[PDB]
Amino acid sequence: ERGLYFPINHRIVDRRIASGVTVEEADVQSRYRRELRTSFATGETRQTIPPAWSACERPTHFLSLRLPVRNVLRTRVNEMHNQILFSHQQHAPLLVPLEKLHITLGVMAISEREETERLASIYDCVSEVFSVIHPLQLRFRGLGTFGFGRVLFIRVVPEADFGILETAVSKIRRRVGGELKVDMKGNPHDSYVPHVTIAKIRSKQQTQFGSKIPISMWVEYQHHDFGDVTFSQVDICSMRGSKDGYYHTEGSVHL
Amino acid sequence: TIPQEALHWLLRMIVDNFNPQHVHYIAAMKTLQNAGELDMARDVWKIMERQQTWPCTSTICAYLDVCVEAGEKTWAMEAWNRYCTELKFLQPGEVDPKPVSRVPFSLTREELLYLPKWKKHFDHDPNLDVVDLNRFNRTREVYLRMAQVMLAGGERDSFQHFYTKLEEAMLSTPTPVPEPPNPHLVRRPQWSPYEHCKSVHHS
Amino acid sequence: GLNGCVETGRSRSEVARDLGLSYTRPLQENEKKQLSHQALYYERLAKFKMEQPEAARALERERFVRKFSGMFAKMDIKSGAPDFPSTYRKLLGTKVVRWASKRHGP
Amino acid sequence: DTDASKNRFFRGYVFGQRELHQLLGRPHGFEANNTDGSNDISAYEMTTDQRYKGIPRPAITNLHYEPEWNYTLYRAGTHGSQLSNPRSPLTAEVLGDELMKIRDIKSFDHCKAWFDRLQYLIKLHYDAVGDIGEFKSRHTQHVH
Amino acid sequence: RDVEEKRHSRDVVNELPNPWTDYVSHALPFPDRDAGYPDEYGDIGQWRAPGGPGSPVKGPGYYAPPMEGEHQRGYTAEWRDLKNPMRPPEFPTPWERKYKQ
Amino acid sequence: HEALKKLELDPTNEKRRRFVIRQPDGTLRSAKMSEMRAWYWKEEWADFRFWAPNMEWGIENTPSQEQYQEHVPDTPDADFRKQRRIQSRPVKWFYESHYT
Amino acid sequence: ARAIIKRRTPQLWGAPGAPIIRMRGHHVVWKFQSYDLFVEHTHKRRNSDARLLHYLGKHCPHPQKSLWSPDTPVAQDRHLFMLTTVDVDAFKYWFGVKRCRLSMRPWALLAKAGLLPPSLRQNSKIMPKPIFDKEQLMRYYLANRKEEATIEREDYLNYKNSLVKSEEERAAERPVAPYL
Amino acid sequence: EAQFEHLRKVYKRQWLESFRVNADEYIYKYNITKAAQLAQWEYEMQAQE
Amino acid sequence: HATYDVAPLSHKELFSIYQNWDKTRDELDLLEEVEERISKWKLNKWEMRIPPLLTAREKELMRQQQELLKSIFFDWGKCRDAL
Amino acid sequence: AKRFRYNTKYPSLVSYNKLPWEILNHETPEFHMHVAPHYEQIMTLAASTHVPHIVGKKHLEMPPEHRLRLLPGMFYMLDGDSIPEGFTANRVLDPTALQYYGRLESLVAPVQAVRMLISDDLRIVCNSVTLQGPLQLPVASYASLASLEVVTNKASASFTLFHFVRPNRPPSELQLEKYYIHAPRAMALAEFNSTSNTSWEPKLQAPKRSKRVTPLPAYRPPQSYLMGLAERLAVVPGSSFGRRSLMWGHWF
Amino acid sequence: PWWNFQTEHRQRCVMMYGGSRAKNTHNANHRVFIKKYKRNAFPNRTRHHWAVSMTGVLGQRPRRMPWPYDLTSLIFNQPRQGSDKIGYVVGTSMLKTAVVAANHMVYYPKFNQRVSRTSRFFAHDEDLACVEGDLVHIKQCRKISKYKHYYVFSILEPNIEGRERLKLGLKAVPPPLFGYPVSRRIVKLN
Amino acid sequence: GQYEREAFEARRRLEESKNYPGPIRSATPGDTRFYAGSLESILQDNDRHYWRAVIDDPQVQYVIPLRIRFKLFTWVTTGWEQRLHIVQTMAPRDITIARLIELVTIENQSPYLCSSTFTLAVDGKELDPDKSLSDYGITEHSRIDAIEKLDHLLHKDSERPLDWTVDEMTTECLKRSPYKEMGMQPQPNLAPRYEARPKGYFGRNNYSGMKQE
RNA sequence: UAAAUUAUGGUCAAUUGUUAGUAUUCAUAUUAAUUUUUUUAAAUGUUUUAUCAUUUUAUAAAGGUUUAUUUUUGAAAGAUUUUUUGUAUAAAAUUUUAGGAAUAGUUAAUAAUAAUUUAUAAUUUUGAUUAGAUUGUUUUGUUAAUGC
Repeated sequence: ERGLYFPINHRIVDRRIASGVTVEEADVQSRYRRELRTSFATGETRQTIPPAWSACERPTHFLSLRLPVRNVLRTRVNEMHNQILFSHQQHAPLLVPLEKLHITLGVMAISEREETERLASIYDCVSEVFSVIHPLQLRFRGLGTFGFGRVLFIRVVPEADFGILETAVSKIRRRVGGELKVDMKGNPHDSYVPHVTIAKIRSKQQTQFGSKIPISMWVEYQHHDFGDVTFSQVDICSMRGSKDGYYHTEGSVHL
Repeated sequence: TIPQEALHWLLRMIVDNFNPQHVHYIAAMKTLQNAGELDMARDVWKIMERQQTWPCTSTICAYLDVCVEAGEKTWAMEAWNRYCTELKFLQPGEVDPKPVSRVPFSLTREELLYLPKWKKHFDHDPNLDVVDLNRFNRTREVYLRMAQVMLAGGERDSFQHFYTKLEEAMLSTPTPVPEPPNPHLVRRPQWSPYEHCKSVHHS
Repeated sequence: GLNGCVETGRSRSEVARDLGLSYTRPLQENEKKQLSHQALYYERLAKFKMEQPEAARALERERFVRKFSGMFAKMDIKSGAPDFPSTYRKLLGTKVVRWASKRHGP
Repeated sequence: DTDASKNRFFRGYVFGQRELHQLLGRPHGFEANNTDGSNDISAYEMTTDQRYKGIPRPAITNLHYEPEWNYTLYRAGTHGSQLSNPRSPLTAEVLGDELMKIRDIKSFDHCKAWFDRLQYLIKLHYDAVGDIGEFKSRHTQHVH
Repeated sequence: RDVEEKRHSRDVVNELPNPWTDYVSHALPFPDRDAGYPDEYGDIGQWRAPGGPGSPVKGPGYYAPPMEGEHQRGYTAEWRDLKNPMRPPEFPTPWERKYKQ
Repeated sequence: HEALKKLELDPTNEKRRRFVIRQPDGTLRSAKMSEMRAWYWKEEWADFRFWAPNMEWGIENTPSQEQYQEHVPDTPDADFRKQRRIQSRPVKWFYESHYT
Repeated sequence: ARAIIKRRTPQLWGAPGAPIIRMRGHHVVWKFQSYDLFVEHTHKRRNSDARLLHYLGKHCPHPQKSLWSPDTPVAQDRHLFMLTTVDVDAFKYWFGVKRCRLSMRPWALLAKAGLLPPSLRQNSKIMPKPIFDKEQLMRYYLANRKEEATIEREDYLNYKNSLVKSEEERAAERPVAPYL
Repeated sequence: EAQFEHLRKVYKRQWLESFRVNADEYIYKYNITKAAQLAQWEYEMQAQE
Repeated sequence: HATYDVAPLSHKELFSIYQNWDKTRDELDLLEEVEERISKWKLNKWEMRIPPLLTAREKELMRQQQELLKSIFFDWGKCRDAL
Repeated sequence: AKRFRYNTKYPSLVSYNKLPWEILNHETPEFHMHVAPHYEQIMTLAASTHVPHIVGKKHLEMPPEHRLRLLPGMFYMLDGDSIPEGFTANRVLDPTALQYYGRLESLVAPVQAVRMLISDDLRIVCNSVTLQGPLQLPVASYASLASLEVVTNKASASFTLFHFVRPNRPPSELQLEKYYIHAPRAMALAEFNSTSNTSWEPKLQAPKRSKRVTPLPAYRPPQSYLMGLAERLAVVPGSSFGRRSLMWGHWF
Repeated sequence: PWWNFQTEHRQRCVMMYGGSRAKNTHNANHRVFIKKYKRNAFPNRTRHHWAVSMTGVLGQRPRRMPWPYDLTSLIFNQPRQGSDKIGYVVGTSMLKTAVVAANHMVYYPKFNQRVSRTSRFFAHDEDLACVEGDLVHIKQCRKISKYKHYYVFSILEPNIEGRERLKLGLKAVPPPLFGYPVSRRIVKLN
Repeated sequence: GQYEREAFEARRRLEESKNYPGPIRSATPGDTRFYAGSLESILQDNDRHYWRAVIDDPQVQYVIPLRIRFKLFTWVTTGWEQRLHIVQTMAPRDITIARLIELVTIENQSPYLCSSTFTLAVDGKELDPDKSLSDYGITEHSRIDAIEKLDHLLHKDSERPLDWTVDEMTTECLKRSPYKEMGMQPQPNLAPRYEARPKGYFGRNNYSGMKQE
């Protein structure tokens, strides 16, 4: 009485059901409008998928662009946190602190038996790439999901400097992956999605807090503008934030 | 059906101005082997060849079985000379199933707008996917059917050659991760609740 | 990601899916609120069927009668030609007075 | 399928090629040096080498650059027509003189029949003027 | 069937091909040659002929190389068989003078 | 396809046209050339080069109701209207030489 | 399968029927009546096209003379000719390979062609239909027997592939030293 | 209809053992043609460059 | 064939790779045994030789350099056959 | 006549043309119609080979919370009849149900009694079929019923089969087919190895038969008004078994 | 037959030798227009009717006709016509939905000339990227709603001015100054 | 099965190899949402609407499409019928059956079936609501049944549906769950019209897997 | 910014009115018609089946339509000893009337939702909705011929 008769919203024919089965044998009634939902309607940010072994081991070293002081990302993230809390007292123990803020442009499983020597050659490959580059301006706009909703992050948009930055980071991915046979997560040839994780469900909270952050808590900001900011430093850091807040600065490069 | 209906349907796929994938070759070679139309499983080779196509490891193994059964070493020596030579066993350091590599053939705007209409045409030529259909290294199979046909035709010497070379690599090199099943040749089962079925004592 | 593929046929945003990039304009508050609302329908289903499965059942009855009442019950081309009023012009002023015009869209 | 070099309709400057060139940044000119309507090539194509942009070489091209490779597998008459041409030695040796004689018996009969009829008409009308029937006399014109 | 086949094989006139029953001459859907049909302009099959510019192309009977192919590099087989006019032909023929000219 | 009659009437062509004449005694036989040529659209041939053809619609070829617009006797004697005096009518093509 | 059947024009089953090699031909004055032989389905719409498959030929029911050949002193040739144009090869593809039903007037023709055996309904009224009995039928097969080794061949090369790649001249496809 | 269904096969031994030969030959010719037009596209690509 | 793990070397890479020390390495005998092989090659042997693990930039310059070498080897091949 | 692909026609929230769900009901003889020809193959099984869970020693003892966690699908044979715990038993004498067990009994020891047991929870029903006497099967020494001590003991062995299920459940979750392993009779071969080996002389050829077969009684063609040609009628030679082109033995 | 002359006709059944069998329909009939209204009383408002109509389509005259040989067939090879269409995306205000305005070819045989024509399409764009103006490629699919059988298959140029206009906040395109053409002298003062 | 078994074998070997780089995600294509045909069809998890001739990597299936065969009382207008009602739920691989059944409860669109709390089963033996799907071995193939709190009573005739074909529908039945809506006395439009299966459809006796007649 | 031919190559384009100062498709002609002539039509009872049932037999009455009408093996062809599969509704181009303007169970997304979900929605002067004539895209007539 207010639309089509047999809408194409519900026009669906699933073919993992055998033939004839829905004809004369059996009914398969389900809800298909959630398995046919788009990454734009959920938040699946197709993160570089690490294979078996590199998935078994935890991130040891990680390349990250450092945020400067007196940001816009920091302040808009601060108001996002105020509203996370005024929305729910539940969700404070899931948010990442403001000081742990960084920009993740790659994680890497490094062995300690060849630790500092490999870190040095990696530093060569990083500085030999980011030497001629100018300081980088990026765009933060709209969040997404890592770990199937486990991680909420303010992706940097590909709309200002992702081209240059990804030539750089796929170069250093190729170098750390095929040149010096270090374990970056994915293929030596893949391009790791640079990301700004703003909250996360960690294995130490999976049990109580879940395996999927509640899309109601943050979804008002899933497509919010978080700001365009400039940055000058690509740092390889070892995964220990408790040093002085920001993770152990195992190497820096100024731009 | 006569056996030849695959063959006819392969050709009629050609006359249809179609690009017979390697799966349309594996299938069409199995179904004439089953039927014992081996001169036909050969002319499927020759159709694959007149097409100037690159028989992936699977397809070389296929035609090599055909040479085995027909008992002609010559038939197989050329597949060896032509295609399954740059096939090398998995050396201890290198990755076993090197991933699929070729991206989905795409274009940018200045690629699509300026380039001629005949360069963009993508009717899936089967020689665009050998880089991944040989990503799974059936080399031991290949060498094995090589040794087989060598024995069949009666070349003790070359037979020893293939067998020995294969065995040493077996002893020395790791094992290539075998292929996940051909998602199109051998068919997935569909989930069918067998309730409304003629039971064991139905009649 | 600004381009589809030729082999696949998939779109700009779907290759941007299969590489993880975010091509999307700034959405106005309207395009924001419509989308937040479309983002919460499954939380509504989970908070609906679970603590008022009476109302879940009540609207079950409402819709379950309606899927049999009404106009059509099978799917023919006559049934589900995705725009009845303009696919069938010979039948709009006399018989089917539901619609007052033969055309409403491009 | 076809292109601006095949289809005489494609090089219509009035609305097709004019927009093509206003898109492709070419110099589009009414009576242009390039037949389609383009005055010359655009900045983009001028700079960038396109020969291998886009797609590889469809490797049947070798079927032209190589003749030994293309063949027709089964010969000509195998599908049953080996005996279409009556006078090929294929048929001659398949059948043999007895069967070819048999098979041409009817043609021999045709000629022999024409000659029997002619020779009788000649016996009859050979004396050219006399009478033969109730009111029919010998006319040469039947023989002729 | 058996008694009829016995008498049929006893028939001498048989054992000849009946080309109506023996083969399907052209089983595909399309003719083996362009048969008087129209052309791109509508020049109906009589106003035209095959082999002109409307045909499929004939391709270069060579290879199309870049820089160092036939520009003074060396020579192909088409360089020893060609003969200068002064020196005689290998094999004698009694070509007519008039046809020679 | 009349464009290709000279093909489809040549024994060496395996895609030859096939004609069969079942005589009244059941015996199958294959066509005569004349019948083969009957099945195409009429073939005219007259090479004016050295010897004139017998071109149609003469004074003599045509009959009355076509030539003039009344029936006119076909007298073999004294047809003055064809400016003719007598007309011995021997067989059409008997006495002339064959090439003509 | 219809509420109010069409009465003179029901066939056996279904709306688009099996293909049938019909031989229609418009009824006007006998002089102007010649037969459109053609493949088509059983259940058509009112005209001869909407399930027309493949025009198959035309028949002249009117026996014509040898006015395309000269006046032979040959009887069987002087007899009137009855002419028809088939589509022999698309008939073989339809009849043989797609299995279209061969109606009885068209069959009455093609029988005369030599494609199909003379039909069921060319009944020599003047001779009776047969008398079957197992004693004599088995006593014959007993008497004259043909072998498995002569029957399996013909079964194969008469219903299955018959291009015997002559084992000797399969040598021409087994290459020589440069690849042998 | 023993002969009438003996033929309905024989005309699948005849219509296919003929489509075999004739699609073989159609491809041997459309392959010369396909390959030659492909070569010309490559050549005109050179002269364009 | 240009399978994974295979990429266009450099000159230093080539020196480090193809360095085995034997002396009965006749220039004009190794070269003729390579060139006759590349003359018996057939045009599909030049098919799979672009390592797929490259950007669009390098892949086309690879095809470029490759059809260069390929034309050059065919020139030498026809020259050597006329020779 | 083959099987079509998908329901493209109707809203699948209202199951329309679907052949209905078979539910074997314990009250009515259909329960035994299905579960009856199954027991005979498990009998030939446990008479050929040893399969573990058949020959128990006693009932299973499980709390009434876990009864339905192990039992449903449990089927085993005890030395004598004895109701397991938590059940009530109802004998059945319905001949329309008993009739099926004919093929059971004429191949093994004849069936003595048949019961349906229902749990005090009402939800686990045990069809319990008690057999009696010397078996007709050459039960093998390495069977399971051989360890059931029945073929060891003399005549009058009353062993009893139990099959537990939930009620109102289709003939799918009746896990009685998974024992359709067919094992032959080697006792038959057991003649040619012991003391009959010198006693039995085998004949390999055929003997010279000088006498042809004695013919059947002469055929009197039917005299009723026949249905007609059972070829053209699609009726299998006896409406029972055969090939519709092997139309032997329908009146002619 | 047609090629025969009226009085030389005999038999309207067959065609003896060859030619074209066809029914000589009677085009010459003085079709008329029966005035059932008055020049001041018409039950239409916009287009009044006062003389016979020429009826048909692919038959009206000037004989417009379908022509595939346009921008689209110059750029893309197609399986079936209309598949691929390039245009100035104009109108996207329906959430996740684009309106792509791309042209076809209308050839006039009589004149020997063309005019390609405009059409506001529906085109799905999951994830809302395109802004009014991005020259986009649009491809056809399975349908997406009542009216969208298309989806945004690429961008060929994104309106970077527009995208920044949104980022700053303004309307990515100012809206037309005036409405559709009316017939009433709307007197806007102050 | 020659596919499930073998794809599990290889899916397992793939992580029985640590010398494996990862998948090139730009080269691991997803599936297209827009395609040719007419419908918004769903193919498998391993399948693409287009041709992808590769043998892509056999990946673990995170969320399973679990199929639970309920029991919906249907109304052909000649009695009430028992027929198969699968509700195929996309459920993860890590979940406890308690939350799985909570999930199916939220998932169904016919609350004819989630009026009273029910339980799961596979070839009979119930599953506990404290362990998880792999705790028994639930794939998408586990030939699962579902059992209501009144399944052991449907041979009975007390709660069995009181249909107007053979039973008296009182006024109180005319304000209870199915019958307030079922539409007893035919409106000018027969308002909610249901199916209709003949009283002589199957023959003299009902539907069984084995031949009775 | 070169002539060239081994001499008609590749198969027919061709317009027939006695007017009346002059401008202008415009009375009288001829062609196809219609007016015009009984050599193409015609009948009723469909038919089986085991039986008060059931198997078989699916686009001519109009109905007024110009953003319009589109769809499969599962029936049948159709062949075996059994459970046997993935190919369908979508479109795309063309749409009339002298004086031309507003139209509406609405557009998209969610949806196997909302008789009261979300919203800056959709059709239109590139001529919309109402109303009017009209059966929609290899059949003719004329003309040397684009046309008409």
